[PDB]
Amino acid sequence: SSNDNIELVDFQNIMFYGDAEVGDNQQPFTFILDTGSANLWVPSVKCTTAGCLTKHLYDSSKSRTYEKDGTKVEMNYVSGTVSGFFSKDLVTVGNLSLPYKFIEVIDTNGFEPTYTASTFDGILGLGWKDLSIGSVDPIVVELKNQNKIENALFTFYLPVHDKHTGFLTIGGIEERFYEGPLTYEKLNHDLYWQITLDAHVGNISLEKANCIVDSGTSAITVPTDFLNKMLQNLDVIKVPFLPFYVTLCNNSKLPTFEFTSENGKYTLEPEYYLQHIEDVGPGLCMLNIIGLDFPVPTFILGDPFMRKYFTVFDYDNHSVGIALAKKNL
Ligand SMILES: Nc1nc2cc(-c3ccccc3)ccc2c(=O)n1C[C@H]1CC[C@@H](c2ccccc2)O1
Repeated sequence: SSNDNIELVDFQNIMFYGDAEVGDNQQPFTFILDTGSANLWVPSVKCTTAGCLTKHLYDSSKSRTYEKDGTKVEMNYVSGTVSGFFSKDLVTVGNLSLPYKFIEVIDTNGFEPTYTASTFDGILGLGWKDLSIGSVDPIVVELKNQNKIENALFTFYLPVHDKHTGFLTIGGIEERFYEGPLTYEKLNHDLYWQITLDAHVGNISLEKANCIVDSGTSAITVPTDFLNKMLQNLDVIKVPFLPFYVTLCNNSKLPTFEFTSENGKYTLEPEYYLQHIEDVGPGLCMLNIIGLDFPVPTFILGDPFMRKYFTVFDYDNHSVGIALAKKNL
Protein backbone atom coordinates (compact mmCIF):
# COMPACT_ATOMS: atom_id res chain seq x y z
CA SER A 1 0.00 0.00 0.00
CA SER A 2 1.47 3.32 -1.15
CA ASN A 3 -0.83 5.04 1.33
CA ASP A 4 -1.15 5.16 5.11
CA ASN A 5 -3.90 2.88 6.44
CA ILE A 6 -5.17 2.50 10.02
CA GLU A 7 -7.52 -0.38 10.89
CA LEU A 8 -11.02 0.42 12.18
CA VAL A 9 -12.87 -1.75 14.69
CA ASP A 10 -16.65 -1.72 15.11
CA PHE A 11 -18.35 -1.28 18.50
CA GLN A 12 -21.79 -2.96 18.43
CA ASN A 13 -22.65 -1.25 15.12
CA ILE A 14 -23.10 2.10 16.86
CA MET A 15 -19.53 3.43 16.75
CA PHE A 16 -16.02 2.56 15.52
CA TYR A 17 -12.52 3.11 16.93
CA GLY A 18 -8.99 3.52 15.58
CA ASP A 19 -5.57 3.38 17.24
CA ALA A 20 -2.84 6.03 17.06
CA GLU A 21 0.33 6.80 19.01
CA VAL A 22 1.39 9.84 21.06
CA GLY A 23 4.91 10.61 22.27
CA ASP A 24 8.48 9.72 21.34
CA ASN A 25 8.10 6.18 22.69
CA GLN A 26 4.85 5.97 20.70
CA GLN A 27 2.38 5.44 23.54
CA PRO A 28 -0.71 3.73 22.01
CA PHE A 29 -4.23 5.14 22.37
CA THR A 30 -7.69 4.12 21.17
CA PHE A 31 -9.40 7.02 19.43
CA ILE A 32 -12.81 8.05 18.22
CA LEU A 33 -12.12 9.36 14.74
CA ASP A 34 -14.39 12.38 14.41
CA THR A 35 -14.93 14.49 11.28
CA GLY A 36 -17.29 16.67 13.31
CA SER A 37 -14.55 18.14 15.50
CA ALA A 38 -10.99 19.28 14.81
CA ASN A 39 -8.79 18.65 17.84
CA LEU A 40 -6.82 15.74 19.25
CA TRP A 41 -7.87 14.94 22.80
CA VAL A 42 -5.64 12.65 24.86
CA PRO A 43 -6.12 11.68 28.53
CA SER A 44 -3.14 12.53 30.76
CA VAL A 45 -1.36 10.67 33.56
CA LYS A 46 -2.15 13.88 35.44
CA CYS A 47 -5.79 12.79 35.25
CA THR A 48 -6.49 10.90 38.48
CA THR A 49 -10.23 10.22 38.39
CA ALA A 50 -11.53 6.63 38.50
CA GLY A 51 -12.31 6.55 34.78
CA CYS A 52 -8.84 7.71 33.80
CA LEU A 53 -7.18 4.98 35.85
CA THR A 54 -8.72 2.42 33.49
CA LYS A 55 -7.61 4.28 30.36
CA HIS A 56 -4.31 4.55 28.54
CA LEU A 57 -2.68 7.76 29.78
CA TYR A 58 -0.10 10.05 28.16
CA ASP A 59 3.00 10.63 30.29
CA SER A 60 4.84 13.64 28.88
CA SER A 61 7.71 12.91 31.28
CA LYS A 62 8.61 9.73 29.37
CA SER A 63 8.74 11.34 25.93
CA ARG A 64 11.89 13.08 24.64
CA THR A 65 9.91 14.89 21.96
CA TYR A 66 7.43 16.40 24.41
CA GLU A 67 7.34 20.19 24.21
CA LYS A 68 5.56 22.12 26.96
CA ASP A 69 2.73 24.44 25.93
CA GLY A 70 0.50 24.85 28.96
CA THR A 71 -2.33 26.83 27.36
CA LYS A 72 -5.42 26.00 29.43
CA VAL A 73 -8.42 24.35 27.75
CA GLU A 74 -11.71 24.20 29.64
CA MET A 75 -14.72 23.18 27.56
CA ASN A 76 -18.01 23.55 29.41
CA TYR A 77 -21.31 21.72 28.93
CA VAL A 78 -24.50 20.97 30.83
CA SER A 79 -24.23 18.01 31.45
CA GLY A 80 -20.52 18.49 32.20
CA THR A 81 -17.02 19.87 31.76
CA VAL A 82 -13.81 18.76 30.06
CA SER A 83 -10.66 20.42 31.46
CA GLY A 84 -7.08 20.29 30.22
CA PHE A 85 -4.14 22.09 28.64
CA PHE A 86 -2.32 22.13 25.31
CA SER A 87 0.78 20.05 24.67
CA LYS A 88 2.97 19.42 21.67
CA ASP A 89 4.52 16.05 20.87
CA LEU A 90 5.15 13.47 18.15
CA VAL A 91 1.85 12.04 16.88
CA THR A 92 2.07 8.77 14.95
CA VAL A 93 -0.84 7.85 12.68
CA GLY A 94 -0.07 4.55 10.98
CA ASN A 95 3.51 4.70 9.73
CA LEU A 96 3.52 8.50 9.60
CA SER A 97 4.79 10.78 12.36
CA LEU A 98 4.78 14.52 13.05
CA PRO A 99 5.08 17.02 15.90
CA TYR A 100 1.51 18.02 16.70
CA LYS A 101 -0.26 20.35 19.13
CA PHE A 102 -2.90 18.42 21.08
CA ILE A 103 -5.00 18.75 24.22
CA GLU A 104 -3.87 16.95 27.37
CA VAL A 105 -7.05 16.09 29.27
CA ILE A 106 -6.88 16.54 33.04
CA ASP A 107 -10.50 16.40 34.14
CA THR A 108 -13.67 14.85 32.76
CA ASN A 109 -15.98 15.56 35.68
CA GLY A 110 -19.25 15.39 33.79
CA PHE A 111 -18.70 12.29 31.73
CA GLU A 112 -16.99 10.19 34.39
CA PRO A 113 -19.47 7.27 34.33
CA THR A 114 -20.00 6.94 30.55
CA TYR A 115 -16.30 7.47 29.84
CA THR A 116 -15.40 4.62 32.18
CA ALA A 117 -17.90 2.28 30.53
CA SER A 118 -16.62 3.42 27.13
CA THR A 119 -13.83 1.46 25.45
CA PHE A 120 -12.05 4.43 23.89
CA ASP A 121 -9.22 6.56 25.30
CA GLY A 122 -9.43 9.89 23.48
CA ILE A 123 -10.83 11.73 20.47
CA LEU A 124 -9.04 12.47 17.19
CA GLY A 125 -10.72 15.27 15.24
CA LEU A 126 -10.76 15.28 11.44
CA GLY A 127 -12.60 18.52 10.70
CA TRP A 128 -11.27 21.83 9.42
CA LYS A 129 -8.95 24.39 11.02
CA ASP A 130 -11.78 26.82 11.81
CA LEU A 131 -13.56 24.08 13.74
CA SER A 132 -10.57 23.56 16.04
CA ILE A 133 -9.68 25.12 19.38
CA GLY A 134 -6.60 27.35 19.12
CA SER A 135 -6.26 27.49 15.32
CA VAL A 136 -4.73 24.05 14.71
CA ASP A 137 -4.11 22.80 11.17
CA PRO A 138 -5.61 19.32 10.58
CA ILE A 139 -3.16 16.40 10.75
CA VAL A 140 -3.66 15.54 7.08
CA VAL A 141 -3.12 19.17 6.08
CA GLU A 142 -0.01 19.36 8.21
CA LEU A 143 1.34 16.07 6.85
CA LYS A 144 1.10 17.19 3.22
CA ASN A 145 2.69 20.55 4.05
CA GLN A 146 5.58 18.51 5.41
CA ASN A 147 5.66 16.58 2.13
CA LYS A 148 4.90 13.35 3.99
CA ILE A 149 1.82 12.44 1.95
CA GLU A 150 0.87 12.68 -1.72
CA ASN A 151 -2.48 14.40 -1.24
CA ALA A 152 -4.15 16.38 1.54
CA LEU A 153 -6.99 13.88 1.81
CA PHE A 154 -8.16 11.01 3.98
CA THR A 155 -10.76 8.34 3.20
CA PHE A 156 -13.16 6.37 5.38
CA TYR A 157 -14.07 2.75 4.74
CA LEU A 158 -16.13 1.90 7.82
CA PRO A 159 -16.30 -1.63 9.30
CA VAL A 160 -19.54 -3.59 9.23
CA HIS A 161 -20.68 -5.46 12.33
CA ASP A 162 -19.96 -9.22 12.16
CA LYS A 163 -18.95 -8.82 8.51
CA HIS A 164 -15.57 -7.11 8.13
CA THR A 165 -13.02 -4.66 9.50
CA GLY A 166 -12.62 -1.08 8.30
CA PHE A 167 -9.81 1.30 7.35
CA LEU A 168 -8.90 4.96 7.63
CA THR A 169 -6.59 5.83 4.74
CA ILE A 170 -4.47 8.97 4.56
CA GLY A 171 -2.91 10.55 1.50
CA GLY A 172 -4.56 8.60 -1.29
CA ILE A 173 -7.64 6.88 -2.66
CA GLU A 174 -7.68 3.11 -3.14
CA GLU A 175 -10.03 1.48 -5.65
CA ARG A 176 -10.35 -1.63 -3.49
CA PHE A 177 -12.56 0.20 -0.98
CA TYR A 178 -15.47 1.08 -3.26
CA GLU A 179 -17.60 0.04 -6.23
CA GLY A 180 -19.70 1.97 -8.74
CA PRO A 181 -18.99 5.63 -9.54
CA LEU A 182 -16.98 7.97 -7.27
CA THR A 183 -18.65 11.38 -7.22
CA TYR A 184 -17.43 14.63 -5.63
CA GLU A 185 -19.50 17.27 -3.85
CA LYS A 186 -17.74 20.54 -3.08
CA LEU A 187 -18.09 21.94 0.43
CA ASN A 188 -20.39 24.89 1.05
CA HIS A 189 -18.15 26.02 3.92
CA ASP A 190 -14.67 25.23 5.28
CA LEU A 191 -15.80 24.28 8.79
CA TYR A 192 -17.52 20.92 8.91
CA TRP A 193 -17.42 18.51 6.00
CA GLN A 194 -20.73 19.99 4.84
CA ILE A 195 -22.15 19.73 1.33
CA THR A 196 -25.33 20.90 -0.41
CA LEU A 197 -27.75 18.15 -1.47
CA ASP A 198 -31.44 17.77 -2.28
CA ALA A 199 -33.19 15.30 0.02
CA HIS A 200 -36.12 13.14 -1.09
CA VAL A 201 -38.22 10.56 0.76
CA GLY A 202 -41.19 9.33 -1.24
CA ASN A 203 -42.90 12.47 -2.51
CA ILE A 204 -41.63 14.46 0.46
CA SER A 205 -38.97 16.83 -0.84
CA LEU A 206 -36.38 19.25 0.54
CA GLU A 207 -33.94 21.01 -1.78
CA LYS A 208 -30.45 22.43 -1.30
CA ALA A 209 -30.31 21.19 2.28
CA ASN A 210 -27.01 21.47 4.15
CA CYS A 211 -25.68 17.94 4.67
CA ILE A 212 -22.93 17.38 7.21
CA VAL A 213 -20.82 14.24 6.87
CA ASP A 214 -19.89 13.25 10.40
CA SER A 215 -18.37 10.00 11.66
CA GLY A 216 -18.97 11.11 15.24
CA THR A 217 -22.73 10.68 14.95
CA SER A 218 -24.27 7.24 15.49
CA ALA A 219 -27.58 8.15 13.87
CA ILE A 220 -29.05 9.97 10.88
CA THR A 221 -30.32 13.47 11.66
CA VAL A 222 -33.35 14.79 9.82
CA PRO A 223 -35.32 18.06 10.10
CA THR A 224 -38.33 17.47 12.39
CA ASP A 225 -40.72 18.81 9.76
CA PHE A 226 -39.18 16.41 7.25
CA LEU A 227 -39.36 13.44 9.63
CA ASN A 228 -43.05 13.74 10.54
CA LYS A 229 -44.13 13.98 6.90
CA MET A 230 -42.08 10.97 5.79
CA LEU A 231 -43.41 8.72 8.56
CA GLN A 232 -47.03 9.21 7.47
CA ASN A 233 -48.96 5.94 7.33
CA LEU A 234 -46.01 3.55 7.14
CA ASP A 235 -47.00 1.42 10.13
CA VAL A 236 -44.45 3.31 12.25
CA ILE A 237 -45.26 4.35 15.82
CA LYS A 238 -43.84 6.96 18.21
CA VAL A 239 -42.99 5.88 21.76
CA PRO A 240 -44.89 7.54 24.64
CA PHE A 241 -43.87 10.05 25.59
CA LEU A 242 -40.45 10.21 23.90
CA PRO A 243 -39.19 10.73 20.34
CA PHE A 244 -38.38 7.07 19.74
CA TYR A 245 -39.74 5.55 16.52
CA VAL A 246 -40.47 1.83 16.43
CA THR A 247 -41.49 -0.44 13.54
CA LEU A 248 -41.50 -4.06 12.42
CA CYS A 249 -38.22 -5.06 10.78
CA ASN A 250 -40.16 -6.47 7.83
CA ASN A 251 -42.17 -3.28 7.32
CA SER A 252 -42.55 -3.05 3.55
CA LYS A 253 -43.77 0.54 3.80
CA LEU A 254 -40.34 1.69 4.97
CA PRO A 255 -38.96 4.43 2.68
CA THR A 256 -35.52 5.01 1.22
CA PHE A 257 -33.66 8.30 1.64
CA GLU A 258 -32.60 9.92 -1.64
CA PHE A 259 -29.93 12.61 -1.70
CA THR A 260 -29.26 13.91 -5.19
CA SER A 261 -27.12 16.55 -6.86
CA GLU A 262 -25.83 17.47 -10.30
CA ASN A 263 -23.09 14.89 -10.05
CA GLY A 264 -24.47 12.08 -7.91
CA LYS A 265 -27.41 10.29 -6.32
CA TYR A 266 -27.17 8.81 -2.83
CA THR A 267 -29.73 6.46 -1.29
CA LEU A 268 -30.06 4.96 2.19
CA GLU A 269 -32.31 1.90 2.51
CA PRO A 270 -34.14 0.73 5.68
CA GLU A 271 -31.42 -1.89 6.24
CA TYR A 272 -29.05 0.98 7.07
CA TYR A 273 -31.09 3.02 9.55
CA LEU A 274 -32.79 0.14 11.37
CA GLN A 275 -31.50 -1.19 14.68
CA HIS A 276 -32.82 -4.53 15.91
CA ILE A 277 -34.40 -4.57 19.36
CA GLU A 278 -35.47 -8.20 19.79
CA ASP A 279 -35.44 -7.63 23.56
CA VAL A 280 -38.69 -5.65 23.67
CA GLY A 281 -40.45 -7.55 20.88
CA PRO A 282 -40.05 -10.24 18.19
CA GLY A 283 -39.22 -8.75 14.79
CA LEU A 284 -39.10 -5.28 16.30
CA CYS A 285 -36.69 -2.58 15.15
CA MET A 286 -36.02 1.03 16.06
CA LEU A 287 -35.49 3.81 13.54
CA ASN A 288 -31.95 5.14 13.97
CA ILE A 289 -33.17 8.57 12.89
CA ILE A 290 -33.26 11.71 15.00
CA GLY A 291 -35.51 14.71 14.44
CA LEU A 292 -33.11 17.62 14.83
CA ASP A 293 -33.62 21.25 13.81
CA PHE A 294 -30.82 23.69 12.95
CA PRO A 295 -31.26 27.35 11.87
CA VAL A 296 -30.75 26.07 8.33
CA PRO A 297 -32.48 22.87 7.15
CA THR A 298 -29.69 20.40 7.89
CA PHE A 299 -29.19 16.66 7.60
CA ILE A 300 -26.43 14.94 9.54
CA LEU A 301 -25.13 11.91 7.69
CA GLY A 302 -23.68 9.92 10.57
CA ASP A 303 -22.35 6.36 10.70
CA PRO A 304 -25.39 4.73 9.01
CA PHE A 305 -24.58 6.73 5.87
CA MET A 306 -20.81 6.16 5.91
CA ARG A 307 -21.46 2.50 6.73
CA LYS A 308 -22.91 2.20 3.22
CA TYR A 309 -20.88 4.85 1.44
CA PHE A 310 -17.10 4.93 1.30
CA THR A 311 -16.17 8.59 1.71
CA VAL A 312 -13.34 10.87 0.56
CA PHE A 313 -12.33 14.03 2.42
CA ASP A 314 -10.29 16.38 0.24
CA TYR A 315 -8.72 19.47 1.79
CA ASP A 316 -6.96 20.47 -1.43
CA ASN A 317 -10.14 20.39 -3.50
CA HIS A 318 -12.47 21.35 -0.65
CA SER A 319 -14.78 18.47 -1.47
CA VAL A 320 -16.30 15.22 -0.22
CA GLY A 321 -16.05 12.12 -2.39
CA ILE A 322 -18.86 9.57 -2.13
CA ALA A 323 -19.09 6.03 -3.52
CA LEU A 324 -20.74 2.69 -2.79
CA ALA A 325 -18.52 0.90 -0.29
CA LYS A 326 -17.51 -2.65 -1.20
CA LYS A 327 -19.33 -5.14 1.00
CA ASN A 328 -16.26 -7.38 1.08
CA LEU A 329 -12.49 -6.88 0.97
N1 LIG B 1 -19.31 15.01 15.49
C1 LIG B 1 -19.46 15.70 16.64
N2 LIG B 1 -18.45 15.74 17.53
C2 LIG B 1 -18.56 16.42 18.69
C3 LIG B 1 -17.49 16.42 19.58
C4 LIG B 1 -17.59 17.12 20.78
C5 LIG B 1 -16.44 17.11 21.72
C6 LIG B 1 -16.65 17.31 23.08
C7 LIG B 1 -15.58 17.29 23.96
C8 LIG B 1 -14.28 17.08 23.50
C9 LIG B 1 -14.07 16.89 22.14
C10 LIG B 1 -15.14 16.90 21.25
C11 LIG B 1 -18.76 17.81 21.09
C12 LIG B 1 -19.83 17.80 20.21
C13 LIG B 1 -19.73 17.11 19.00
C14 LIG B 1 -20.80 17.10 18.11
O1 LIG B 1 -21.86 17.71 18.38
N3 LIG B 1 -20.67 16.39 16.91
C15 LIG B 1 -21.78 16.36 15.95
C16 LIG B 1 -21.51 17.32 14.80
C17 LIG B 1 -22.61 17.19 13.76
C18 LIG B 1 -23.29 18.55 13.72
C19 LIG B 1 -22.34 19.49 14.45
C20 LIG B 1 -23.10 20.46 15.27
C21 LIG B 1 -23.19 21.79 14.87
C22 LIG B 1 -23.90 22.70 15.64
C23 LIG B 1 -24.53 22.28 16.80
C24 LIG B 1 -24.45 20.95 17.20
C25 LIG B 1 -23.74 20.04 16.43
O2 LIG B 1 -21.51 18.67 15.27
